[PDB]
Amino acid sequence: MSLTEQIEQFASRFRDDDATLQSRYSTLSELYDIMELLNSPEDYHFFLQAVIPLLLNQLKEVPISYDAHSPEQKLRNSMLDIFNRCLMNQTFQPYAMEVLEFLLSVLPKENEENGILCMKVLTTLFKSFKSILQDKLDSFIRIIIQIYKNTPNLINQTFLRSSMFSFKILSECPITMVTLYSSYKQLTSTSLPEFTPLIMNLLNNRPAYCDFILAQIKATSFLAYVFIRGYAPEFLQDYVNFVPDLIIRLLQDCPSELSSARKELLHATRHILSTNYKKLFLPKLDYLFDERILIGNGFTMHETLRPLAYSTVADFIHNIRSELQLSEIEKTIKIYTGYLLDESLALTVQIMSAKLLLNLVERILKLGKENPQEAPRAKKLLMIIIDSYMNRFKTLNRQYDTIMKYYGRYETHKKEKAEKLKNSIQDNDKESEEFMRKVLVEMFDIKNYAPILLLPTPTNDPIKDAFYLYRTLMSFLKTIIHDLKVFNPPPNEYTVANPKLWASVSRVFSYEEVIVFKDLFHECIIGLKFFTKDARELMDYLAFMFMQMDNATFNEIIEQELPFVYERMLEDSGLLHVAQSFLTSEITSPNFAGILLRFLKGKLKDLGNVDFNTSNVLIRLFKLSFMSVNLFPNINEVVLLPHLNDLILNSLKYSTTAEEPLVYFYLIRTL
Amino acid sequence: SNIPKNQVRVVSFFTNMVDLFNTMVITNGDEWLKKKGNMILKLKDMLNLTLKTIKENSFYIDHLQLNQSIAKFQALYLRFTELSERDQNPLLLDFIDFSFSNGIKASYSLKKFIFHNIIASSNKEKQNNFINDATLFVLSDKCLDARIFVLKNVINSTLIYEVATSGSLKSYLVEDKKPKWLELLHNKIWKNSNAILAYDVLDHHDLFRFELLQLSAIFIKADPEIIAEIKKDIIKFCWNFIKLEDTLIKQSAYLVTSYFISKFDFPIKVVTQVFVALLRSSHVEARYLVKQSLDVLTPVLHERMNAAGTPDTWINWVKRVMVENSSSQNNILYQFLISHPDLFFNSRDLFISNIIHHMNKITFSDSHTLAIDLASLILYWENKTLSLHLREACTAFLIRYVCASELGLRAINILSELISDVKLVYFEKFS
Repeated sequence: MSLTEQIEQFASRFRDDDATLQSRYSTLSELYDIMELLNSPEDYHFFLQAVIPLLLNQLKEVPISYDAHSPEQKLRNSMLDIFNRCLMNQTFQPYAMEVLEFLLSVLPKENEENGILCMKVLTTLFKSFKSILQDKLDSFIRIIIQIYKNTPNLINQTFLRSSMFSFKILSECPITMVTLYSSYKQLTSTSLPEFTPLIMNLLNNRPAYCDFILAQIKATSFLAYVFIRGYAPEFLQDYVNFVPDLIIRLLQDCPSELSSARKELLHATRHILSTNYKKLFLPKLDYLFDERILIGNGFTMHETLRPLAYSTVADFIHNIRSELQLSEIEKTIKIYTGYLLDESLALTVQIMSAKLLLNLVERILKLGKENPQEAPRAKKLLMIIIDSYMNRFKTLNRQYDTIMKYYGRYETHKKEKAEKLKNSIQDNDKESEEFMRKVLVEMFDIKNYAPILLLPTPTNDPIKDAFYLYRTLMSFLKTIIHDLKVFNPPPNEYTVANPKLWASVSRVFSYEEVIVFKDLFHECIIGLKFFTKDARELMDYLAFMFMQMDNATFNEIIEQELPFVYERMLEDSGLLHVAQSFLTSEITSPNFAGILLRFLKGKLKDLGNVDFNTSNVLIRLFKLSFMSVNLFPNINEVVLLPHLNDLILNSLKYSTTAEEPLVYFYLIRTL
Repeated sequence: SNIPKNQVRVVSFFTNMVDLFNTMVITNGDEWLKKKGNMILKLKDMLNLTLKTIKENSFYIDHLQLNQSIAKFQALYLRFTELSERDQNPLLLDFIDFSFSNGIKASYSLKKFIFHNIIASSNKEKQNNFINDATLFVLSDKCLDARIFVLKNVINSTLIYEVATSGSLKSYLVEDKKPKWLELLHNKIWKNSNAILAYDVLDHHDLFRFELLQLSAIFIKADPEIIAEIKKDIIKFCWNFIKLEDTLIKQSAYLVTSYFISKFDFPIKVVTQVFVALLRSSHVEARYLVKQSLDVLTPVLHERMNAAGTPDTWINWVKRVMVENSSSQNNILYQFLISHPDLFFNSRDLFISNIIHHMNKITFSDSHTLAIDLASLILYWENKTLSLHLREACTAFLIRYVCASELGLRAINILSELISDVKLVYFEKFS
């Protein structure tokens, strides 16, 4: 059934086709029954040249266009399916030399199911030409230019199906200059109809048919598809300024019925924006304000092209980073922060947005440093983004209770998929040891239960996504609020005679900035419950994060939220590594020592009566306070000469009225 | 009185006002407007005044203190809304309020509320009139289609939370006495949103259609047995969206009619080409819709075929289109469409050898899973019952796959069953 046993059986088409109205079930057994699946023992050479006569005699039946489906015109696409699956190393000329006089009939006309045979067969003739180098690509490039000059007639009657892809990706390169590139450019300035510019007045259908508008934006689109491949190794000249307004003019009116062309329309934009001299003038000719979600008004189709629509623009703003004045970059933070906080996009798009937000910041201190009359607006500029970081991992603290639901589902799914490894064949011990022992409530999960869920339910580690987000965003937040220190006032207003003790230590903030510091600390110290060296990295990042924080403006966060940290410590014990990192090594352990002892002196009045847990926590917390007076002690030991005698005597009287009176004397020996 | 005399302190004039009133919520724990609400709608009007005058003028936009005090006013106003017994009229003036800006549902100062009237506690008899005034509000044409997307959130969230935290619509329909939202679903179907299925005028969004796709979809899940002529109106409403031009509305309504016809009201003029153009090649945006639609569809098209279904011509569609695909991602789409159903194809031996050739063309990554899973399919088929060279292609492919290279261990088990149902020298060939 791969030898001449076939040839003894498909004799029903030893003619071309008898009863030509019923060829589709009589002689269409070629690629649909026999050829598609057999073998390849070099047999195709023996009979494909013998069915080229059946090919051309079947090609006798394309006389007439205009809706003649059953004898002719779906048999046309059947012949498309005849051609489209052949490749060999012989006899290219008995196809190519006779195909085009059989394809000449269909190309200028477009109405009532034609305009496809020369093009879509020319995909197959094109790729069959790509395998070889017979040098007649310029010999039959002529009819393509004849199409591209037959276009204004066809848009004069019909107020296309060019499909410019598989003509000029030949890439042979002794090619011509002005006929090919003019065949590109002379479709640009063509109005789609004249009506749509009259539509264009109040965006910042009235044509009689709308299907032809689709057919012409598809051709002008495929124009914008091709000439990047005429650009990506290819330097261009004599015109560079016609492209930007053509790009946004092409994006602005594309129908919401389909955005599958918008995909690599947008790839065809990022190839332009990637290259060097086609970056700078697009601010000079579009000014970036036409790059909002006007490019996406088909939203049920433009909900799966939302990452690619913003990655090119964010990578473009990061790609220029030059001559960006302050108003457009504050525009970029006030849209990209919203793209961060918007939950529906992704995870990696959000981290890409945050990375974009940090990678601008050197132009914020450079730009605010060049003309310092508008310097504090660069500071508040620099803090809107940290507010957006705080809200971003403020949402995770709320999503906590169902994050552990899907994580418990994750290890109960992991332990039923990684348990199959344990019964492997490579074991080589058991038959030897046994030889020896022979010889001897759904809060948030609404979205995942809807009848149109549109994609599979997520099954990764939510914890590792959270830790990726914390290490990433905190890791940016260090050098952000570190680099806040270059915007400070001079000390002469502040009236301090310790000048070089500034410029790393003190800043000054308004109320609605230290609130966002406070809720940064609060909605980060809540965040540790997901997590333990991965926790310790965030302990170190928050600790190191608040060294640069103006300690008289640091003390007010920790006086008011140290009791919250305390009531968090009573459940998880690791957060002492927070407080340890605040007073075993700082500038300002002469502050956190005194604040910690003010808290513990207040909670020594009864607090040996209580259970083992908070007695263990407090008796560690004292010892971490007094281990900050033997490490440093050329520091304020005077932080401790008040309230240490009252600690002794009051630790005696509270021991005579306690319920477990030994913990006070153990506190005396650890003093 | 000092907003329109300067025009730039309006951020520092709204934030001070929600400062003062937010202070006076704290020192009067009951309420300091008798829990009646006259002091605070001046604040909502005030929010529209300062928000309008920042959208008008130039300099300061998206300050920190407006980003805070919107989320503060939101908290005290929305805190008032639960502190009254006319609980349904002030809920929606806020939805009229955020028409300009203010976050698409800045949550937990506005959405933590909206969860509290979702069906817990399980038989509270007040969310009925919430769904009633909600259904009158979504049909109000003269307000904010994006806030009708907000209305998807409230209405369809509380309905599918009812479906989730019950069997299927057990706690409603007290002998069908005053639902007063199913007859506004008769405003929905008996308007049809004619002519084009949403509003020829410039809408800027395509969401409301997908709302009625979901809200139409849930009742075929919920109550496919109670009032089935109403679900026939659900058919003739939902069958119309199939004639659209995108994909993931066409395959979404096509999904929900593919979900319907397993229940009742079976035609044959439609269903055949419904799953034929499910097994017709769609492109990669909503392949999972084709997965759940066809793989939940296909069992009832095996049982509602027979007693009139002696041919497997409906499976010959799968054979012929699997020939037509010009083997690519398109056939790979159909391989799990003969794998997610397994137990009832069992027709002929045409599926085997050509897909063994495909499955040889996989390994010339992320596609090996289908290749070994096909061997689990044939290993199911000779275990469902319990001409030689194709077995040499399968087994010899498995020898070449193990010798070539979690899933390979499963290939060892598949080989470990298949053989007791190449030999010597090929092992000589094997940083």
